[PDB]
Amino acid sequence: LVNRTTLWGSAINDMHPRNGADYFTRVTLTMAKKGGLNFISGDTIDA
Amino acid sequence: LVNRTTLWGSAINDMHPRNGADYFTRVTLTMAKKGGLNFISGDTIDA
Repeated sequence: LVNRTTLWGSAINDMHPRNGADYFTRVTLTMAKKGGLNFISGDTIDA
Repeated sequence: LVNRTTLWGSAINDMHPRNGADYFTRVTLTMAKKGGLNFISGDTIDA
């Protein structure tokens, strides 16, 4: 007295073998500078 | 059973003997002013 259902399939999700990761760059933004404004708090920074 | 093809020629590529060096100049840009903007980093250049 048990009913069961299954799903199965094959697919490819990976970067290109030749020169793949070169297409991406990661950019991080710092937010600390003299005489600046942060919209998070709306306050001056060391000025 | 060897194949070989060659290219040969002559030309002139040189700077003029009469005061040639006077026609060119080099300008070096610097980023050291006080109270300026750094466009590479996006912050005030050392306060």
